[PDB]
Parts: sequence; structure tokens; C-alpha cells
Amino acid sequence: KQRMAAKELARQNMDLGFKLLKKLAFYNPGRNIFLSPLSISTAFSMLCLGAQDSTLDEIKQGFNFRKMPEKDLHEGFHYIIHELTQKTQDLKLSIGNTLFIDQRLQPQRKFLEDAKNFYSAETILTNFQNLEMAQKQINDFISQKTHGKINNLIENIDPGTVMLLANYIFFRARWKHEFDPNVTKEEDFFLEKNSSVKVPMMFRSGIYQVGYDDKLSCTILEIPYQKNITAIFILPDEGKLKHLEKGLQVDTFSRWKTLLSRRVVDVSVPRLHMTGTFDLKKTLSYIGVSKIFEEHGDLTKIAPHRSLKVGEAVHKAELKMDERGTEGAAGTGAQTLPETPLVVKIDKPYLLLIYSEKIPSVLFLGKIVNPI
Repeated sequence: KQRMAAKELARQNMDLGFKLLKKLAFYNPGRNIFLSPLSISTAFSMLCLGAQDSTLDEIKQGFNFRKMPEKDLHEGFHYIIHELTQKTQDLKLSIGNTLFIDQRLQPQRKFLEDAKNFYSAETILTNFQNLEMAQKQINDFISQKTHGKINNLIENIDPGTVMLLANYIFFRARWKHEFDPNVTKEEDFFLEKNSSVKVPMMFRSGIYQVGYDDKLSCTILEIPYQKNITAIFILPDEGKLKHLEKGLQVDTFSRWKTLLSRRVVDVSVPRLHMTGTFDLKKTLSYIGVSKIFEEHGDLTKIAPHRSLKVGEAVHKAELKMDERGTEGAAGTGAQTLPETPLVVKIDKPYLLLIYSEKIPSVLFLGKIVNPI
């Protein structure tokens, strides 16, 4: 259907990525940050199905699902999830959800039917009494969907756990124009003006979408993949990283598109491998989402006759960027229990933003202060 809700939803999921990145950088300055905003949004938007009252209110507030009808939210996610799904030529992009429900547990009929519909949720039975058995079963499932990039998603399972909501995303693609390994060579990467470090730097000269933002004082550069997906680099001027971070809003990405223009560019991009792990309980507290992790009898839509709360919530992300392309993967789990050519040299702290063009959505989001 003519569902323009996916676009508005993408606009808000986009803003949510920045929200977390701001707060994460604010509380953890001078460190690498990598995550998948889409993976976290889908997980907690699916969690909104079986929630109500202040628990629902706080989650909608933090994840920007507030200014939106209930209809357009889940209908929007179903559109994004279905359209993004591509296991076609030169582009593997998988995204899905899974409910690890206990046999004894009989959750509401509406919650499951909506989970299976809007989010294509796969029902799977588990025995949480056998912590050692349940863990391996769940970690193996995610390890299989992410082709072994996200291992041991769940480190500790609570005895009282009755359900585990799980989201996974896998991404593999090659550049539209690959870099030549012969040209790549170790060059300086400046953590600061004086301090530098040698890192493997890729290089190619060609037509790139490029521009410069005067408001946030940064250079924009798009390096598209073989199809649909593209990688956007945000290179701020010297001593304006904090200026860039704080200036991130919901309209930021929209503006950057108007500043683009196809030009011949001699781009220098470092090889990038990143691993991210987050305790979502601590993280989501930064955006006001806390009730979901406390007992308030708001998750009755999940269990009609049990007082449930979320115990352990975790997010893990993985990226490997090289000359051939990029391989991305992430997971999210939550337990419920009782002429001179233009030159753009990326040799200093920058932001990386993996974005799907044809299907507006941020698959991954990163802050690189040191590619090693």
C-alpha cells in the first residue's frame, strides 16, 4: 500500500541513532562507538506490542514513536523489514525477530499474532530451567543468522526468565567500485594534531557524491555499495567534533542531501574493523527509558496472570570494512522475567553511517576515533 509511514518512521529512527550516539559520546568520550539503531528500534517497537501505561509512554518517548499513530508504527516497521530483505545479487541483507517463549508460558493471542505479522516473528520453544541448554540454543540461533559474527549474545540467563525477545540483522555487500589492494598503503591517522598512528589506508579517485556542511562544520562523502545501500562519512573540521555531535537533530540528514554534488574526488578511507557491546539497561537510561526494566504490571499484554519486567538487555554489533566492501552484523536481545581533483582524506576522528537509500533506514551507525 501507499505507506509513507516507513519514511516518517525512518526519519525518527534516524534521529534515535543520533540520540544514543550523543549520550554515548557524552558519557564515553574519546572511544569508538558502533551500533545498529534499526536493530534496537525493531526490538523495542515489538516490545511495545505487549506494553501499556508509563512503560509504553517512556519507550515511545525515547524511541520517538510518540508523535505517530499506533497503526503507522507497526505497519511502517513491517514495510521496512520486508522491503529491506534482499538475498539477491551482490547484496545480502537479512533482518528478523524471534520470540523464545517457554512452554508453560501462554502469552496473549493478540501480542503473538501482531508479532508474527508486523515483525514476522518466529515462535520457538525453550526451557529456561536449563540455563546451560537454553543459552547455547539461543546463541547458536543468532550465530547462525549472523553467519558467526555475533557470538554469545547472551552471557547470563536468569532462572526466572520465561521469554527472550531477539532481533538480528546481517549485511554483506561490495562497493559499487572496489578499491585496489595494490594502491592501499599504511598512512598517518591523527588522533590529535600532534599524536598520529599508522593504519592501512584505502584510496581511489572517481566520481563521488560529496559536499560540505557549514552549520555543523563537516565534510560529507557517500560511497555507494553494489546496490541500494550506501556508506556515508562525516568528517568534521579540526576541533569541532563535539560541535558536530551536539548539533545532530532530526532534520540533519535531510539537509546533508541538499548539499551533495557529483564530483571527482581523491578519497582516502582507512580499513575498518569494529566491535560494539552495550548493556542496554544503562544505555537506555540515558534517554529516559527505565520503567521497562522495573516491575509495574505493565507487561500484562505479554502475560495476563504474571507480573513481568525486563531483566537483562544487550546489544552487540560487528563491522568489517575492506577494499572489496563491507560485512555488517548486529543483535539485540531482551529477557522478560518475574583542474586539481578534490581531496577528502579521512585521517582523523569521523562518523560512519550505513544508510539504505531506496528503502530509507539506518542499518548501522558508528563513531571512529581510531580504526585499529
